[PDB]
Amino acid sequence: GRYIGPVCRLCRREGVKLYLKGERCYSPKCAMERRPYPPGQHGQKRARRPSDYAVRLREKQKLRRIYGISERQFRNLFEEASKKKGVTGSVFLGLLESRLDNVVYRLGFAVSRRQARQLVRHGHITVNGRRVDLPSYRVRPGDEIAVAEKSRNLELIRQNLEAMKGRKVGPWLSLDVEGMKGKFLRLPDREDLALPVNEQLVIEFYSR
Amino acid sequence: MVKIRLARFGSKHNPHYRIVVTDARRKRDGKYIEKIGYYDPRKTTPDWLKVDVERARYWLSVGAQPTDTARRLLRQAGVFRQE
Amino acid sequence: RNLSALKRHRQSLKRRLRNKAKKSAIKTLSKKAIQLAQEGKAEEALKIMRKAESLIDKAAKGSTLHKNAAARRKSRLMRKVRQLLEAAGAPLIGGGLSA
Amino acid sequence: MLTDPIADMLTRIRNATRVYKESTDVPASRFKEEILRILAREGFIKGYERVDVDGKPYLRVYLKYGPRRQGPDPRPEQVIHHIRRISKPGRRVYVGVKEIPRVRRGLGIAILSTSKGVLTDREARKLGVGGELICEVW
Amino acid sequence: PTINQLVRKGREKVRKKSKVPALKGAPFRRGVCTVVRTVTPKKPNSALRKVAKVRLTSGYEVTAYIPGEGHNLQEHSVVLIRGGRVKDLPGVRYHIVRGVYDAAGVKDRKKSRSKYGTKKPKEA
Amino acid sequence: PKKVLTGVVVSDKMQKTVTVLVERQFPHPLYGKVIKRSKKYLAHDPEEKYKLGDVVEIIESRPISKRKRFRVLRLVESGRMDLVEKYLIRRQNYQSLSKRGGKA
RNA sequence: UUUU
RNA sequence: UACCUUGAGGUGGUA
RNA sequence: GGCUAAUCCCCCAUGUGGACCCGCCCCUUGGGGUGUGUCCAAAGGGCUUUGCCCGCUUCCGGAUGGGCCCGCGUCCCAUCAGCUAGUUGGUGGGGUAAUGGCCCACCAAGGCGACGACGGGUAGCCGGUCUGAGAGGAUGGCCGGCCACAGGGGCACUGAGACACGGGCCCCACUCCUACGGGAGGCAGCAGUUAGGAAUCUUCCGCAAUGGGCGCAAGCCUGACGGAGCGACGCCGCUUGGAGGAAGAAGCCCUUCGGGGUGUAAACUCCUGAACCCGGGACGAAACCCCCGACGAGGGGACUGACGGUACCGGGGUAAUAGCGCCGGCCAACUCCGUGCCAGCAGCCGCGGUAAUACGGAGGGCGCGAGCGUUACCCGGAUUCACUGGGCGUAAAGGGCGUGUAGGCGGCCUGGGGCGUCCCAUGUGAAAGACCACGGCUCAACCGUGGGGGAGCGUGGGAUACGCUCAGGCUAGACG
Ligand SMILES: [Mg+2]
Ligand SMILES: [Mg+2]
Ligand SMILES: [Mg+2]
Ligand SMILES: [Mg+2]
Ligand SMILES: [Mg+2]
Ligand SMILES: [Mg+2]
Ligand SMILES: [Mg+2]
Ligand SMILES: [Mg+2]
Ligand SMILES: [Mg+2]
Ligand SMILES: [Mg+2]
Ligand SMILES: [Mg+2]
Ligand SMILES: [Mg+2]
Ligand SMILES: [Mg+2]
Ligand SMILES: [Mg+2]
Ligand SMILES: [Mg+2]
Ligand SMILES: [Mg+2]
Ligand SMILES: [Mg+2]
Ligand SMILES: [Mg+2]
Ligand SMILES: [Mg+2]
Ligand SMILES: [Mg+2]
Ligand SMILES: [Mg+2]
Ligand SMILES: [Mg+2]
Ligand SMILES: [Mg+2]
Ligand SMILES: [Mg+2]
Ligand SMILES: [Mg+2]
Ligand SMILES: [Mg+2]
Ligand SMILES: [Mg+2]
Ligand SMILES: [Mg+2]
Ligand SMILES: [Mg+2]
Ligand SMILES: [Mg+2]
Ligand SMILES: [Mg+2]
Ligand SMILES: [Mg+2]
Ligand SMILES: [Mg+2]
Ligand SMILES: [Mg+2]
Ligand SMILES: [Mg+2]
Ligand SMILES: [Mg+2]
Ligand SMILES: [Mg+2]
Ligand SMILES: [Mg+2]
Ligand SMILES: [Mg+2]
Ligand SMILES: [Mg+2]
Ligand SMILES: [Mg+2]
Ligand SMILES: [Mg+2]
Ligand SMILES: [Mg+2]
Ligand SMILES: [Mg+2]
Ligand SMILES: [Mg+2]
Ligand SMILES: [Mg+2]
Ligand SMILES: [Mg+2]
Ligand SMILES: [Mg+2]
Ligand SMILES: [Mg+2]
Ligand SMILES: [Mg+2]
Ligand SMILES: [Mg+2]
Ligand SMILES: [Mg+2]
Ligand SMILES: [Mg+2]
Ligand SMILES: [Mg+2]
Ligand SMILES: [Mg+2]
Ligand SMILES: [Mg+2]
Ligand SMILES: [Mg+2]
Ligand SMILES: [Mg+2]
Ligand SMILES: [Mg+2]
Ligand SMILES: [Mg+2]
Ligand SMILES: [Mg+2]
Ligand SMILES: [Mg+2]
Ligand SMILES: [Mg+2]
Ligand SMILES: [Mg+2]
Ligand SMILES: [Zn+2]
Repeated sequence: GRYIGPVCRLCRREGVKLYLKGERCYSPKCAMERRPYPPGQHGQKRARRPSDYAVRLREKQKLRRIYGISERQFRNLFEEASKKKGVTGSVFLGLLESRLDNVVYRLGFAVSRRQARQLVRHGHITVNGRRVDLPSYRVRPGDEIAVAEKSRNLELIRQNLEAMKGRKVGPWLSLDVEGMKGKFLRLPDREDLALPVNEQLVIEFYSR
Repeated sequence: MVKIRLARFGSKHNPHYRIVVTDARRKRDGKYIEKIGYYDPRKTTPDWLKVDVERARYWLSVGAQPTDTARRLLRQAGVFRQE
Repeated sequence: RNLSALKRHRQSLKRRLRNKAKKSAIKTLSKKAIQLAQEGKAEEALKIMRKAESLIDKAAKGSTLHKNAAARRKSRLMRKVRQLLEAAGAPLIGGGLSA
Repeated sequence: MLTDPIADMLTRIRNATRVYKESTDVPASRFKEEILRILAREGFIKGYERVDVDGKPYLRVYLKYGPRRQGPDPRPEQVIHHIRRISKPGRRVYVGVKEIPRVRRGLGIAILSTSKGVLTDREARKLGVGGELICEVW
Repeated sequence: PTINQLVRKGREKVRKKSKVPALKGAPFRRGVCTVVRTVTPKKPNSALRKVAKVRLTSGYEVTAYIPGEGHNLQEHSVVLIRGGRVKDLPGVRYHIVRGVYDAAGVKDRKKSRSKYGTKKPKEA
Repeated sequence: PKKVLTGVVVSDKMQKTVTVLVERQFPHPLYGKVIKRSKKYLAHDPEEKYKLGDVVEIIESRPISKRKRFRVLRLVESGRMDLVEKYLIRRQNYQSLSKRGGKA
């Protein structure tokens, strides 16, 4: 499985707002919103200077805990990124940004990534026409991420693609709200992403 | 007696043969003498059969009896046509 | 049990006995020819070489001798005869040697 | 008897510079001369000339240094910070053009002896040859 | 050494000595307890350690530790060894896996259970 | 191509057969130093044409016997026991470096 | 006197 | 097995 | 003992041709030609019956497979240093397809070794696999190549081929049958049993596909193979839900008794809907064959799937497994209680003798997640056998000193050779694997296609600075 469980708690341990719920994580309640100290009976006591190790560990977690990927898949992706040409850190981020569940998130078809994931495993999504239920499916550039007609009439899809009206979307993407379909234009350039993660430190957690 | 037959290279349920010249007594998937083509029985791609009439014609011209299936495939690729 | 291949065996035995016999004559005559030659009896020493020759090639017909095996025998034989007749011999019937 | 004359010269030079000598003599040999020819061109030495010490042929090697420095120990930086003999009698070292090394990302040189003559790694690479990797210098 | 000398003798490769003649370089070897008994620690420890003399199937007779708050082994208890020295009992170089054979697991063990071989209590 | 080797004849003691000591040179696979190894070949000398000290070429050939698969192709340079000597002395050194000790 |  | 005495012990003392 | 057929065996003939002796020619190891002499061939069958098919004989060549030989490379111990009689070579002979002490007779007295013979230990080798920055270390299971073996040992027969796993003979051990004389056996084939062990599966389906043997063909045979089964053993993919939800339930835990924690976690509302059900339902399979055409090219037609009612498609539809390790430092995660050098922990350092973040438990936390730990083993870190890449005054390490053999190393100038070395071209470097790219299965694992690199070695040509060799010269080393 993929975690399942107290999530606005990961937010707290990482000491930063991770959006693993879309809505509410914006309301005056993401907990990170008033109660920023890590979970557990100790979160409020003064913290001790973290070991360089602790930093990268926490840093890697932050980044992975964002896409909801398992250490297993996360690790494999990073290894693939390393072996590949181009600045690994960059490549890594892009590769993560290429997961279908994620695209479904960037396009707004879903509120959060977890929700997005379920919309994929439940066949509500389509790629270039044929449906794909693989959260980890990698999207190439030019592919059409969409909603399957048989699903376009679902209350969730409605609220979601509606709230998306007028709302702008990532420059490496494109969205046609009425057609409930979008396009993966380009691998997001590192600068396009604004993740609260210093990936250089992640590359280092995996060098040790 | 050298031959021109198929060699199994796909994977379970994903068969992919290699039209190949070889000594009749060798394992079917063993050390062949020369590969002279390939063939995908399920035509998973527009390119499920390639031969090399030139080479096929060489081996044929020097013994090499082809399996019935290989013969079939070879024919389909214009190996014997003369018109 | 019973794997009808015992047949192949049965046959091998018959074949063995057939080869055996053929070779035996070849030897006997060869020796015989070699013997008369080493005695100067040219006319018939050759007479028999000729038979030995025939019997050899003949054996090589099927699979008794076969090969260059036949040839060796023929060779070594003519070899020893012509040479032994180097005792005044003088090939008569030349029933095999080309002088 | 000198065991490895090239190594001798390499060392005589090394030593003499550590005490900032003006020049320094080394028993002469075509081959040593040939290397000097490079040390000079590459600009590691103010050059060299042939002298005749006590009746025998030597080679004055005029050394070069940087300028006087600030603070304590005003001794100049060395032009020749490093000069190592590589191939040696009893462990000769050869390389193909593909194996000629690159001394200090190019900031230095390697002097190898080839059938096209004594060349730097640049020159060797150019003429497309390889040979006995004589020494390293930077 | 000179290169010529290396050419003549070369370097000697490092041989690795086993710390677990559980023979066959097997991961575990089974045997039978010859004896069961307490033992006194060394250096600066003090206690009554539980050990065992085991007649091994690898044709060996060795002493093995019995980890846990309490066991149930006797002069004829079949046991499975795993190898792991007890820093305090010179001579003990193997542990007895609990939960295997006549060696019951550790009763009322709530935490590191997979070790000490004790099934997850039906807690609720 | 039938192999061709060069060496010194270090033994005449055989009928129609000479022992040719062939020296070989090459870089050590790990230490680089160019090392020199060698090997004795029993070559075929039909007309006992070659003698001790004869540098000769040896040619890969059809087995003449066991332990004998080369014929002497030709004579490179004649006479020169300087080599036969090195060899002979090296063999003599073995003399007694056993339970006692050879001779220096 | 053992151990800190 | 308990108290003396140790920080806790050994020995030793008091039943 | 008797009868009998043939593509069974034999004799004569024909001699394209071929084999052998002798001579000669060209070649050069036994290659090719030629002359005389000698010797040597065959099988018939089927018919859409005067022709065509299958087949037979001799010869030359092709193709594929293979034998033999050679250079180089291939683990540990020198507490193994001397070894050798078919032993090394020779002449002749035997033997084979063929070279050869392969074997024999005869003669010679040789052959091998510190560059490690001989002996002992261990071990199938490789493509590759794992690790490593690399050099290197370790390894050789699956797959592919080669080798060897088939109860242990020896042997030959038959054959193009075996010294023959499911052929033969003999000796040995064991098992079985035995009218005690004598017989039968050989799963290191698939599956299965039992024994050993920490431990390794189904006495399964099918011959449909690929491949093989025999057959003109139909077709037969195929535990090879193609599939299914069992085991988280591995890898990859997927789920146990998604959004909302209190300044915050209860319980449990801590408490400076104010409160803090588990916690948006649960409850609960709304949404989707793994399982499960209904319907449909596959590629893998078009050849062989038959018909037309000349049994050719070419066109036409028919038969055929174990997997499988499986994959996949459509419809319906349920909130629907979580565990394991760890929290003194190394090393990410801390408090209460219990215990009292006990019971216990422990990879190393160490922790427990009444305040223990180290013992057991609990709350809480970190890590990973159908796994998580443990044990064993390999490489790493370990420049800790140091080639890259170490050392030896006192840390471990200079031999008690000399003389000197082998060996390693070698001053200046010139010339020859061109062995080392360097360069160009070319051959080789199988496939798989690895790397790159693209492509097929919804993804991936897995697989397909294409691309690129590559040391080593062979061949041809070239260079000559350095090393080497030969020749000449010198005087600075050395010696007198
Ligand atoms: Mg990269
Ligand atoms: Mg039969
Ligand atoms: Mg070097
Ligand atoms: Mg203690
Ligand atoms: Mg523990
Ligand atoms: Mg103590
Ligand atoms: Mg006490
Ligand atoms: Mg009868
Ligand atoms: Mg004729
Ligand atoms: Mg004629
Ligand atoms: Mg006739
Ligand atoms: Mg016949
Ligand atoms: Mg051939
Ligand atoms: Mg040995
Ligand atoms: Mg073995
Ligand atoms: Mg290393
Ligand atoms: Mg294999
Ligand atoms: Mg046997
Ligand atoms: Mg036997
Ligand atoms: Mg046959
Ligand atoms: Mg035979
Ligand atoms: Mg057999
Ligand atoms: Mg046999
Ligand atoms: Mg055999
Ligand atoms: Mg069997
Ligand atoms: Mg079996
Ligand atoms: Mg058992
Ligand atoms: Mg079949
Ligand atoms: Mg078939
Ligand atoms: Mg059957
Ligand atoms: Mg199978
Ligand atoms: Mg509460
Ligand atoms: Mg509360
Ligand atoms: Mg929820
Ligand atoms: Mg089809
Ligand atoms: Mg059929
Ligand atoms: Mg047709
Ligand atoms: Mg910590
Ligand atoms: Mg403690
Ligand atoms: Mg306490
Ligand atoms: Mg601990
Ligand atoms: Mg604890
Ligand atoms: Mg998984
Ligand atoms: Mg290690
Ligand atoms: Mg190392
Ligand atoms: Mg060590
Ligand atoms: Mg070193
Ligand atoms: Mg050191
Ligand atoms: Mg001392
Ligand atoms: Mg010392
Ligand atoms: Mg001294
Ligand atoms: Mg000393
Ligand atoms: Mg000397
Ligand atoms: Mg010199
Ligand atoms: Mg010259
Ligand atoms: Mg010269
Ligand atoms: Mg050369
Ligand atoms: Mg090459
Ligand atoms: Mg390859
Ligand atoms: Mg794809
Ligand atoms: Mg490929
Ligand atoms: Mg060349
Ligand atoms: Mg020249
Ligand atoms: Mg001179
Ligand atoms: Zn949040």
